[PDB]
Amino acid sequence: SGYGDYSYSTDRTKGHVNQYYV
Amino acid sequence: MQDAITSVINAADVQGKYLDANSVEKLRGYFQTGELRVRAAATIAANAATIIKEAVAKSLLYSDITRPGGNMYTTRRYAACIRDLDYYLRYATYGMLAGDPSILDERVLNGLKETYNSLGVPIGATIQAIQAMKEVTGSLVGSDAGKEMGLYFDYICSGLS
Amino acid sequence: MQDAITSVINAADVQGKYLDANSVEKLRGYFQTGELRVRAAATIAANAATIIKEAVAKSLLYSDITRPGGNMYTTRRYAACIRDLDYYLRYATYGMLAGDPSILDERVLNGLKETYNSLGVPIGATIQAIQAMKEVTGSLVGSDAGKEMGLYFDYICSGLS
Amino acid sequence: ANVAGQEKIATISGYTWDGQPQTEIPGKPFVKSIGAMDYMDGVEGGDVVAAKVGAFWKPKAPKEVPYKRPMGANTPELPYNTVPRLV
Amino acid sequence: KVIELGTKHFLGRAPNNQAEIRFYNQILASCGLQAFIDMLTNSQEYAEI
Amino acid sequence: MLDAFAKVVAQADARGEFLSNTQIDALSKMVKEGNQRLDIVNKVTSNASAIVTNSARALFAEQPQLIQPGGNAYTSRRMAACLRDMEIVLRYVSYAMIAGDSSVLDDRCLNGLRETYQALGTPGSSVAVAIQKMKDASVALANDTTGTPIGDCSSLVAELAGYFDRAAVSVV
Amino acid sequence: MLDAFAKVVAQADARGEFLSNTQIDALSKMVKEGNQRLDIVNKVTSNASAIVTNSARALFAEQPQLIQPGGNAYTSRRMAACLRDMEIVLRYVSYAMIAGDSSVLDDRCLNGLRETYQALGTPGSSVAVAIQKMKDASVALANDTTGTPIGDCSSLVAELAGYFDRAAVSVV
Amino acid sequence: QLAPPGIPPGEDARNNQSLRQYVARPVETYQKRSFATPLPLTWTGETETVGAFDVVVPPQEKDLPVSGEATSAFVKYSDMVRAERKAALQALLSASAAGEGRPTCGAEGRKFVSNANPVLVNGVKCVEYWRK
Amino acid sequence: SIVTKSIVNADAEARYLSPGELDRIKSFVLSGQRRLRIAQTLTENRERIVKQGGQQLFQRRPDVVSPGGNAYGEEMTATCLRDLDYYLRLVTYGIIAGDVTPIEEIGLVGVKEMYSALGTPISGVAEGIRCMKDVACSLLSGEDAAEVGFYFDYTLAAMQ
Amino acid sequence: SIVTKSIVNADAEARYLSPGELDRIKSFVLSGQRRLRIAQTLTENRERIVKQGGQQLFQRRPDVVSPGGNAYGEEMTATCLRDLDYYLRLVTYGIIAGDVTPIEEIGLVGVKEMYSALGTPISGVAEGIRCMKDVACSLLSGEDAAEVGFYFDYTLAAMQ
Amino acid sequence: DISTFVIGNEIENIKIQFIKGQISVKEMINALGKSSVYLKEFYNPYPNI
Amino acid sequence: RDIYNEREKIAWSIIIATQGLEGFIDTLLNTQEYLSNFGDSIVPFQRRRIIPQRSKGEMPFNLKTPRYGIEFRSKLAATQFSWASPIRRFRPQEQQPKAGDPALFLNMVQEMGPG
Amino acid sequence: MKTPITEAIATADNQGRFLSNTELQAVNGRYQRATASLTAAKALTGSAQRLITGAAQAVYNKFPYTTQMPGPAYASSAIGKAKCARDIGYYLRMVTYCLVVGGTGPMDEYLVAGLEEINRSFDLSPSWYIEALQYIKNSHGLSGQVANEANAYIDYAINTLS
Ligand SMILES: *CC[C@H]1/C(=C/c2[nH]c(/C=C3N=C(/C=C4\NC(=O)C(CC)=C4C)C(C)=C\3CCC(=O)O)c(CCC(=O)O)c2C)NC(=O)[C@@H]1C
Ligand SMILES: *CC[C@H]1/C(=C/c2[nH]c(/C=C3N=C(/C=C4\NC(=O)C(CC)=C4C)C(C)=C\3CCC(=O)O)c(CCC(=O)O)c2C)NC(=O)[C@@H]1C
Ligand SMILES: C=CC1=C(C)[C@@H](Cc2[nH]c(/C=C3N=C(/C=C4\NC(=O)[C@H](C)[C@H]4CC)C(C)=C\3CCC(=O)O)c(CCC(=O)O)c2C)NC1=O
Ligand SMILES: C=CC1=C(C)[C@@H](Cc2[nH]c(/C=C3N=C(/C=C4\NC(=O)[C@H](C)[C@H]4CC)C(C)=C\3CCC(=O)O)c(CCC(=O)O)c2C)NC1=O
Ligand SMILES: C=CC1=C(C)[C@@H](Cc2[nH]c(/C=C3N=C(/C=C4\NC(=O)[C@H](C)[C@H]4CC)C(C)=C\3CCC(=O)O)c(CCC(=O)O)c2C)NC1=O
Ligand SMILES: CCC1=C(C)/C(=C/C2=NC(=C\c3[nH]c(/C=C4\NC(=O)[C@H](C)[C@H]4CC)c(C)c3CCC(=O)O)/C(CCC(=O)O)=C2C)NC1=O
Ligand SMILES: CCC1=C(C)/C(=C/C2=NC(=C\c3[nH]c(/C=C4\NC(=O)[C@H](C)[C@H]4CC)c(C)c3CCC(=O)O)/C(CCC(=O)O)=C2C)NC1=O
Ligand SMILES: CCC1=C(C)/C(=C/C2=NC(=C\c3[nH]c(/C=C4\NC(=O)[C@H](C)[C@H]4CC)c(C)c3CCC(=O)O)/C(CCC(=O)O)=C2C)NC1=O
Ligand SMILES: CCC1=C(C)/C(=C/C2=NC(=C\c3[nH]c(/C=C4\NC(=O)[C@H](C)[C@H]4CC)c(C)c3CCC(=O)O)/C(CCC(=O)O)=C2C)NC1=O
Ligand SMILES: CCC1=C(C)/C(=C/C2=NC(=C\c3[nH]c(/C=C4\NC(=O)[C@H](C)[C@H]4CC)c(C)c3CCC(=O)O)/C(CCC(=O)O)=C2C)NC1=O
Repeated sequence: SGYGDYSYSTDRTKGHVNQYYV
Repeated sequence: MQDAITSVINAADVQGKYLDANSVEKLRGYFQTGELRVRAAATIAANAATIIKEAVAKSLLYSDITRPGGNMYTTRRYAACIRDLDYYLRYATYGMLAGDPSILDERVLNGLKETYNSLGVPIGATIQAIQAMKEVTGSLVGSDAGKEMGLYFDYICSGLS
Repeated sequence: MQDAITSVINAADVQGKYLDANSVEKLRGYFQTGELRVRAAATIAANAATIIKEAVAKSLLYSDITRPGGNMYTTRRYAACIRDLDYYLRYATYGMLAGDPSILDERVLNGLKETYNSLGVPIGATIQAIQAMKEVTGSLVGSDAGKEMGLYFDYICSGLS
Repeated sequence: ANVAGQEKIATISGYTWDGQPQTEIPGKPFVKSIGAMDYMDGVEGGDVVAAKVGAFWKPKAPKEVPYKRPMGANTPELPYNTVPRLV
Repeated sequence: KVIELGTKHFLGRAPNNQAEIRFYNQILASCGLQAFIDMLTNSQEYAEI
Repeated sequence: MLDAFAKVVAQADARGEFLSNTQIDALSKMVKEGNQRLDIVNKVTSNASAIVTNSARALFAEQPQLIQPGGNAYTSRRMAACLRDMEIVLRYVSYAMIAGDSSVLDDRCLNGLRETYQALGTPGSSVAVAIQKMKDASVALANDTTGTPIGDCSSLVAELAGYFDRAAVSVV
Repeated sequence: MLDAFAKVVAQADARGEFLSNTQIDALSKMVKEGNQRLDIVNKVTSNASAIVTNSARALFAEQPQLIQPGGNAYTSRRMAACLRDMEIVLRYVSYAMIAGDSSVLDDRCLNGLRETYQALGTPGSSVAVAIQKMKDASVALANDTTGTPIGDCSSLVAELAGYFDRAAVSVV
Repeated sequence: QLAPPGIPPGEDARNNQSLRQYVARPVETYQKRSFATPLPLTWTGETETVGAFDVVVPPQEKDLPVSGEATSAFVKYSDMVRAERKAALQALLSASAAGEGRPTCGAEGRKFVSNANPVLVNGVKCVEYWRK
Repeated sequence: SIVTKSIVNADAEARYLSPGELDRIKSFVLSGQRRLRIAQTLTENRERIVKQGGQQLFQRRPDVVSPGGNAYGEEMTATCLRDLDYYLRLVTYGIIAGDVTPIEEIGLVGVKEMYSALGTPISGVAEGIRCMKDVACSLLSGEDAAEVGFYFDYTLAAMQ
Repeated sequence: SIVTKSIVNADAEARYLSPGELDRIKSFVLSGQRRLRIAQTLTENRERIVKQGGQQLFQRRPDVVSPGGNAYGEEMTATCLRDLDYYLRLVTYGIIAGDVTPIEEIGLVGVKEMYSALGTPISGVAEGIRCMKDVACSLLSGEDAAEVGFYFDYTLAAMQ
Repeated sequence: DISTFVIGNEIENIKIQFIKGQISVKEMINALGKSSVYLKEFYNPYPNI
Repeated sequence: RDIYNEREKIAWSIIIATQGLEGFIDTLLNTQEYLSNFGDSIVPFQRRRIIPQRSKGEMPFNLKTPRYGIEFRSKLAATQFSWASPIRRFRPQEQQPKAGDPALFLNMVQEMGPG
Repeated sequence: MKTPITEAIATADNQGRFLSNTELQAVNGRYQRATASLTAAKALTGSAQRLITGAAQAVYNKFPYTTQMPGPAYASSAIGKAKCARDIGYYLRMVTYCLVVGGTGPMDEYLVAGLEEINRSFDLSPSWYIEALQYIKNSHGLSGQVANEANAYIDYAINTLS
């Protein structure tokens, strides 16, 4: 799949939820 | 794709009718705003890169999505998303010139949510970036052209949500 | 199901907004036509059997589908199809009263094409019978209510095709 | 274009903010300035880090040929008593 | 899937609408299998067919 | 009106940023020519009337229609205007040559000259041919030693010819 | 340049006829306000620099692109011109408010301002946003009590806002 | 009629110009000169200005009270859902049944979701025409 | 909505709307104008209603804002006022719909589960709604206040 | 990775790995130990490398930190040092992989587009990478520094 | 457009060659289809079918 | 006064180009038109701008001709968004809240006072 | 733009004459003065961030009320400090432009034309910028004619502020 590969599992990011105080 | 003129002609032709007073009403309405539309399209073509830069800076530039783990962390992903925003701006300009969002349905929104879901692209952040682009674009083109452009920006956001 | 009022309230509530001037515009629009809608619904409830009888007589009563081999030859099939037409008329009346075709999506059109295809029911003849029913219904209720009812009749025909 | 400008490689004449073409002489569009750096060498890829363009390992020939060779069968024959307007 | 198999065996039909699925999903949520069977057999639909 | 030093500063304020060292040795090298550039403008301003009169004489020995009765070069006043229109372009080419940038040339000389010559009926192609004949004599007069140290001046006479061609294409 | 009294006379000469009594008690009412109108213009001319500076500061805290390097409000002269362009419109709005008619506002302020701003490349929509921000502060400052008798002034602040909107739609 | 603007009549320079060097004259009008721009009429009684006597502040929220049909019919309507409304309120208040099963949402979340509309479940019926 | 509910209740029985249901729809569309007026008044006085209801709640239930209470701190008090604003908005929706379908489908189904999962006492929310009801009915006429409190009472009953 | 690239290049031709490719995989797995050692040394001296590279960059390119420059201010300078740390990490990845696939797939594909969209001069990033290369090669042996600069040179070439 | 999934030095010699008029459209498309870019995008992540 | 026609600008454009600015407006101020109207002793002004009974005028000359025109706009007019590295924001979403944000009620809790 | 080049051209064009030896000597003075001014531009470029931060700190130390008084004109908040550093960077950029250009051409065009209008409306004391420029003059660390040329463009700005 390659090196820079997106996973929901490894996404610690508030991009799917918009918590704009973080 | 069909613009306002094509849509009026189609509505009249699908009934075997000649263009009556209501068709003339709509056609005059489009012809009166065409020059403002051309002005806005020229101004938007002039400042596309700065519009995208400012929208990205105000919407998602320093959030956590650009951080390791975000969907747009690496350079590939950053470039891909700015290319996506360029697509959205160009197609909104096409729709504003045509006065009809059918090009957005045929060339943009068809199978876009499914592609983003398979890739894992966050839809809410995309809609917010498009909303920020709507602000800058209306800002740059003035009130009337900004409302015209915001119509198709909101059309894209509704088709994406 | 959601009517016009429910749809406006939902559009306002899904944004955390209070009902502003555009919502008031739509709400007034529905409230002005409500009385005509009630009149039309009463008149249609009065003459449902005669409407179905006349539509069947003008659309498929003497064609080859009622002869041996045709769909609806036997008495079972004739009764089943007139029951189907009664369903269509009643749900179109519901949609006209509500001012919103969502009930047609939830209670009628969901999985209807697939059922008809598994049974072998001809879709074109059904759409033509619904079109004939639209004629009689608009005839009986007058021009404005007939256009209102024809909106949902055409909605059913488009969902079936 | 902004890259080519920012790295001082060359200036690309674009548009004004309202969409009209830039120009230094108002006759035709996209007419750019000149002078004092269109004729300087060793700055072809300026500000670009270790830009190896051409034969970087030596200075270049002295560039002198200040004489006119008669053109035989290749002098551009123009019309007499008139000027070639345009072409 | 247990909900569809329940209605098929005990009522002879598939689930009706989305509201029916929320009613049974919460019974399996808290009470479990035997309470789901009791709601089906003690239903008014069961009693009349 | 800018000189070549002004141009990099006017592009530096726009990005709001200091001149980096590569622009600085681009400017010191340019300065390090310096004396050659003024030797060039000294040679053109020493012989300006000769350049103008010989170019006009070659123009009318070539195109006799301008001095024909009815021509645009007819009448004591129209010849006097044609004589020093060329001297105006020679003056502004020398200004642009000493500035290192064609900013004074575009702004006060070539700005609106085309519709000026159109509104009078002056044939702009003959003006361009006169500009080219002044150019040839100026680059011929520029590269002689005449008691200067021997060296190469090629990048400067190329710029001097470029100013003349910029003037010639803008008139017509 | 007309005032509101000269309006009805200029329409009376045109028909060549005397002012009837209904125009006269339309005018004696307009006299009978009188003091309120000058209280309004007194409040705007007492605080003119505050109105202009706060509106410009809100404009650039809102639109930072005008003071960005390359912007329309960059440097010391373009900001100085932008500062008191707004003060010109404030002055002419106060003139039209004391006149009761927007005749001085159209004659010598809004006449040809649009192609003036077009010929310079000035964005007219931002000028209109600046006009709207001056309008909001002026109607906020107008209906306030500062040792003045209590009453209603609503028909006057509506006219004052109408002058501002007339200035705002004509620029852009 | 008249010569082009600016040209002194009778002394044009293109008089006997050759065709091989003739220059077409660009057209020039008086559109851009200040004297030619149209003024307001104002002698026919048309001042194009705006001022007092054209200001209007119409109220849209409480424009003035609303019709008697809406009022009488609201009182009517309210005299129609009253019995059923109080019956529904009465059904809610004393319907204090207990729970069953492990709570899924805090301490609540038992066998039934609270306040679920029963007409959605029981209002959709499986019907067999020519029933079994 | 009354029209929607009449249509579904007639749809289950496979019949057109009887003249009683049509009568009631008619009476509803005739009263829609005062319904919109009442929704106006309640809608645009939201700040005072939420503020004064929050006061009466915090004076009647000092424990929720006492040190450690669920709404203890600036942020928690703001969130509780946010909830009260939510319910006022839902009450306006219900007033214009002519029936508690909007209030009940949004904010009442599963409210006990949510507030139990959040750790919030539901009785405090009921107290806040009652306080807002008194404050809002203070600004209406007699018949208008009677019809408007009709929905606050349903929201309180569902929130026991 | 060398193994991955050999496998794909053999896969396109529909053949097993020839003895040359297997020879090279063998030589790679045999050198993996000194590869890990070199990655160790570069990895755990990251602070000095980034700091001294940032200095040499800011002395060679004072415009980027001059008033208004792209990296002007505390935050922008911190972000630029962050970018240099990113590229040092990628170089360590490439050293352990035995090939520039990690560096090129992460941080090189589309780097010009990104830095043009951000308004950053790519030549400044190239200068920073060169300065970091000198600083990092100063801490290695002769052959180790030669092999380590092998990747800095590729990163510079891709970033022209 | 290629610029989001390439470095920039992958099909440069193919572009310069076509711009000079040295190869036809068909040769440029053939050379394009057998570049490393095409191999990375439409061969590596998919099965032969 | 206004220019008569565009040929007059062609006529007077030449005194600048030969005799400088100093000889151009030397010749301009010694005309009979200047001394007839203003003499030496009167600040000049726009002569007969308004027609008396009319309201509207003829576009006063500062508005009629600004510093530069279309010829120079293409060269020294400004622009929007000129890659100009602004002073940044760092939190654009926190500035104004959204609809369901409880941040709108932080200016209300002080109002509710236990006392 | 006031350069030694453009003023020589403006003096030749005012007579409408060709470039005499007067103009050529005026240009030659620029050329053998430029070698120290380009060094001054390099050196002020290199020390820029450090000088801006030091000048802002010197203004805050001399006038401590600017960090304490509330209001938009003062650097009591963070955006005020950012705009103060932006203004000091503007002044340093104009000084470097005048150094490389060879006269007070850039800063006459960009800084002092309509300067006190801003200080009067936005209520900014010119003595703050004087105190910043005195720090920059005292702390650039130059020597010889490089120092004589940088200081001479600094106190021109100081003289216009006073
Ligand atoms: C080699 C001569 C060519 C030629 C010249 C010519 N010009 C004119 C007339 C005018 N030329 C100008 C030009 C300028 N005015 C300026 O201020 C500047 C500085 C940038 C320039 C270049 C103007 C204003 C005129 C009209 C005024 C006048 O000269 O009386 C004329 C004829 C004069 C007339 O038209 O009556 C000639 C002959 N024309 C040629 O045929 C040669 C190619
Ligand atoms: C808030 C500031 C807005 C803005 C202003 C702006 N204006 C200019 C330039 C000019 N403005 C005028 C306007 C007038 N002249 C008049 O006599 C009158 C009275 C009716 C008005 C309204 C003129 C003649 C000019 C050109 C002369 C000059 O100012 O030097 C400028 C820039 C200056 C220039 O273009 O060089 C600005 C910045 N522009 C904005 O961006 C704001 C929205
Ligand atoms: C009033 C203005 C003014 C000037 C222009 C100069 C004139 C001048 N030029 C040069 C110096 C020079 N002049 C030339 C120029 C030329 N050599 C040629 O063979 C070509 C014909 C011509 C090029 C166009 C060159 C090439 C040098 C320097 C020698 C070299 O660089 O090797 C020198 C010697 C000092 C030095 O080298 O710097 C002087 C005094 N002085 C002045 O006071
Ligand atoms: C130099 C110019 C000049 C003036 C304007 C007046 C100022 C002035 N205004 C009023 C008188 C007044 N001024 C106001 C105005 C207001 N009241 C409000 O509450 C609003 C804030 C504001 C409306 C904009 C009103 C409403 C009256 C008259 C009271 C009334 O009509 O009931 C009076 C008292 C005498 C009178 O009533 O006529 C005076 C002296 N005098 C002057 O010499
Ligand atoms: C060497 C070839 C050569 C030519 C043929 C002429 C071509 C020519 N003719 C005219 C000019 C003209 N040509 C005509 C021609 C005619 N008038 C009529 O009534 C008939 C249509 C026709 C004669 C039979 C007229 C009337 C003019 C004058 C036009 C005018 O003054 O408006 C002009 C404009 C300049 C001028 O006024 O002289 C030119 C270039 N010139 C040349 O150099
Ligand atoms: C792993 C590969 C990779 C890289 C390289 C990368 C870069 C990257 N650099 C950024 C910003 C930045 N980068 C710089 C860098 C510089 N300024 C200069 O003058 C110098 C030339 C240069 C430092 C050497 C600056 C100043 C910003 C902030 C720009 C701004 O916010 O205006 C940003 C936006 C904010 C952030 O850091 O999240 C990204 C995503 N992302 C990646 O995934
Ligand atoms: C013309 C209509 C149209 C659109 C819009 C479109 C989008 C599209 N976006 C893609 C990827 C992408 N799109 C994004 C976008 C984003 N990331 C974020 O965090 C933001 C919220 C968002 C930008 C606003 C990213 C990061 C990728 C790369 C996914 C990956 O590499 O795994 C891809 C995969 C193709 C590829 O890059 O190889 C397609 C096809 N295609 C179309 O035909
Ligand atoms: C195989 C089982 C079967 C039957 C029985 C059947 C009947 C049937 N009878 C019909 C009509 C008809 N049937 C009658 C019959 C009668 N009139 C009277 O008075 C008498 C009581 C009665 C004769 C004994 C008439 C008059 C019509 C025509 C009605 C009309 O068109 O108005 C029609 C419509 C036209 C047609 O014949 O296609 C059908 C389909 N179809 C079937 O598949
Ligand atoms: C035992 C394995 C199993 C699971 C997990 C399951 C899930 C399941 N989740 C449902 C709904 C749902 N699930 C969610 C969940 C979420 N919303 C969000 O935003 C979050 C990301 C997410 C919670 C983390 C919501 C909101 C609904 C309601 C959908 C609706 O009412 O339209 C439904 C519809 C039934 C009903 O509620 O009537 C089922 C059957 N069923 C199963 O048998
Ligand atoms: C062309 C060169 C140029 C200069 C010289 C310039 C000055 C300048 N400084 C300003 C504001 C300011 N300047 C300062 C700076 C300071 N105040 C203090 O208390 C500190 C002591 C001092 C910092 C050393 C502050 C705090 C403001 C904001 C004042 C306000 O917005 O009211 C403004 C108002 C517009 C704005 O809000 O940015 C201008 C035009 N602008 C320019 O473009």
